[PDB]
Amino acid sequence: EWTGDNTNAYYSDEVISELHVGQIDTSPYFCIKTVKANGSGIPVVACAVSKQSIWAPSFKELLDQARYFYSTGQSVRIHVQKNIWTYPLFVNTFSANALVGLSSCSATQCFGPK
Amino acid sequence: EWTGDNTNAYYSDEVISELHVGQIDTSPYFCIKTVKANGSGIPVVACAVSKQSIWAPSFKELLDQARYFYSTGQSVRIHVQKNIWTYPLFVNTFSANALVGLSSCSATQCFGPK
Amino acid sequence: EWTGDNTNAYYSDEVISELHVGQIDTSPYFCIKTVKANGSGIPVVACAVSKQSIWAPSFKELLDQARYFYSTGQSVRIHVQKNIWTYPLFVNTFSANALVGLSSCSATQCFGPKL
Amino acid sequence: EWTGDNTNAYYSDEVISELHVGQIDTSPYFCIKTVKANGSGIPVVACAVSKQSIWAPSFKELLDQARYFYSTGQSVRIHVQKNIWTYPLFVNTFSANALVGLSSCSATQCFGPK
Amino acid sequence: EWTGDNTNAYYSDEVISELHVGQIDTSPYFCIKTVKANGSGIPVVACAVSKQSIWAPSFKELLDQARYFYSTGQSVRIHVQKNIWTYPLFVNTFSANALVGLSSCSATQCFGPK
Ligand SMILES: CC(=O)N[C@@H]1[C@@H](O)[C@H](O[C@@H]2O[C@H](CO)[C@H](O)[C@H](O[C@]3(C(=O)O)C[C@H](O)[C@@H](NC(C)=O)[C@H]([C@H](O)[C@H](O)CO)O3)[C@H]2O)[C@@H](CO)O[C@H]1O
Ligand SMILES: CC(=O)N[C@@H]1[C@@H](O)[C@H](O[C@@H]2O[C@H](CO)[C@H](O)[C@H](O[C@]3(C(=O)O)C[C@H](O)[C@@H](NC(C)=O)[C@H]([C@H](O)[C@H](O)CO)O3)[C@H]2O)[C@@H](CO)O[C@H]1O
Ligand SMILES: CC(=O)N[C@@H]1[C@@H](O)[C@H](O[C@@H]2O[C@H](CO)[C@H](O)[C@H](O[C@]3(C(=O)O)C[C@H](O)[C@@H](NC(C)=O)[C@H]([C@H](O)[C@H](O)CO)O3)[C@H]2O)[C@@H](CO)O[C@H]1O
Repeated sequence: EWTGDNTNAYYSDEVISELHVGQIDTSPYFCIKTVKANGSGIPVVACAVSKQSIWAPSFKELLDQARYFYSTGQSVRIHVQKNIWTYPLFVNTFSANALVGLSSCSATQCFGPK
Repeated sequence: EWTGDNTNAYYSDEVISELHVGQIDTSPYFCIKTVKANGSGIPVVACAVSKQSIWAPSFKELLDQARYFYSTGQSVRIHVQKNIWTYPLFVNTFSANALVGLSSCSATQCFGPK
Repeated sequence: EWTGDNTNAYYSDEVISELHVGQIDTSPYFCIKTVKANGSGIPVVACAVSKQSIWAPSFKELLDQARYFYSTGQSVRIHVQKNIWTYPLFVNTFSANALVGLSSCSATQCFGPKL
Repeated sequence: EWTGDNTNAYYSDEVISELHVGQIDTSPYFCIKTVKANGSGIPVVACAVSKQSIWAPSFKELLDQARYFYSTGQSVRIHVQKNIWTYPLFVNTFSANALVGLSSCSATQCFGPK
Repeated sequence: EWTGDNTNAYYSDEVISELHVGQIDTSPYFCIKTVKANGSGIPVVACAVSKQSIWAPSFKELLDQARYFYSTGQSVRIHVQKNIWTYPLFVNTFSANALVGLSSCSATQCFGPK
């Protein structure tokens, strides 16, 4: 598996605008929300769950990087894999997207797979 | 179990006004005080105890995130489980609430379960 | 044991003015110096030593919190247990106080145990 | 082995301009892009992959340090070992370079091996 | 052994002016250069190596603390033990000093052993 696989999805020129942390089924987790820097479109919601999904190993790295980008407000590309989380109240609160990568963007390009 | 279970309680549009770290019965713990951003109402007090309860795996994640929202003074929703801690002077000094989650509320609604 | 046991000691409305990191007898340790915000009294010194004393599990947490409070310079309540470290040159330079807790304070009250 | 081995390569007076985090084959990884501080030259790209290559022990240290130098935009020397990652798509997106060290540079000199 | 031992050396009112991180013989390491805050004297260079010397257990604490004092530019007392590192090319790039302590200072008074 790889962040860059074309079976994942991504959204460029987004800014992390909200951040949540909690626990589910003994697993710490966090979710983020991103919105287009230019105000268009609809928000992206993704979560990482510390001991769930193939993406479990990068939980801490993605949490630290999400916090960094959240506090700077900079434009990023968010990479997710859709339809991973299944608990209905959780999905309805947040989404089913697993968070699989974050890429800083310049005004012209984003530094990550495309 | 989940931060968002309806057996837990939450308070929206709060700010983290105080933070304390200590140790009890060989376990690191922290507690936070929150108050409504607009000044109304009464404070909320909650603690996490590193080695205790089903919420123990989330101790570090919650301490890190509590420190961040405390340093910004931004609006948050705090999620708690009532009536778990037992040592009477600890309960009386702080509370029996376990901290089970923290959501940012930078928008109309808080980014978390309700 | 508990940070708030009345056999421990505490000092309210203190500013963490200095911070030191070193190693003693295989253990990383740190010490802080604190002074009353209002300028009165004498400094308090206290140290935490990794894997030594009953307070060892809280070492990393205390160091991170002490760093944060040092960087802001805000008024805090410092909680210690007296007469813990016995290395005589170490005590002479710093003290025998084990750091056991740190509480933020508003101008009117500190968020931590008293008595 | 050593960062400073002459079989490694290094580029002086660079700025870390972009940062990416993701996961590959169970390994969280990060990549950085750097450019000459004066605006000349061609970018350098390098990645560190957790639990992969002889450089795995230093993964967290290099991630923390690259985050710091990325946040200050200060001039640095980046040290790499070439032709380490073999996944062709990954190499094509990023580089085959393993990141092996980072040195601050003054106006006069870089504080590291040459 | 103690940071404050007779047989160690120290240099007061110094500013961390450079920082480097790398790896050697499977061990991550970092080095710092310091200069007198008032501009006098000759630089000091010291390194810490995670799996080596009797000071190995304090590697992470000293790295974190060096980073913090580096980022603020404030005046410190640096404590070293001479003649520790042995790989000649390493000593030639940096020095043989093992880093063994950091003490903050104020107006020509440092909080550490003298
Ligand atoms: C920017 C915007 O909201 N709307 C359109 C825009 O769709 C369109 O071109 C876009 O230009 C941006 C600049 O980086 C991107 O290149 C868009 O491609 C991607 C993206 O990177 O965001 C690629 C990606 O595969 C898509 N993801 C999915 C699941 O389909 C996303 C996604 O559709 C959007 O990001 C969601 O808003 O788009 C690229 O489409 C230009 C017309 O050229 O006009 C803007 O206003
Ligand atoms: C509710 C509304 O649409 N408009 C206002 C509103 O400003 C306010 O009501 C409170 O506003 C917030 C909106 O962010 C919440 O909806 C409050 O409900 C909760 C809360 O989220 O804080 C729900 C939660 O279940 C409750 N917890 C418990 C244990 O009961 C808390 C709690 O009761 C209070 O937070 C304690 O202060 O409230 C909602 O009450 C009021 C202000 O008077 O006026 C509406 O018109
Ligand atoms: C007025 C002006 O800017 N002239 C530059 C000229 O200075 C520059 O030469 C480079 O000068 C810097 C000074 O720090 C270095 O000494 C360069 O040497 C190295 C480097 O440290 O970057 C050595 C290194 O071994 C080389 N790496 C490899 C794999 O060979 C690199 C590498 O060639 C360059 O960094 C790539 O740009 O150079 C020294 O080359 C040159 C190039 O920057 O351009 C003039 O305009």
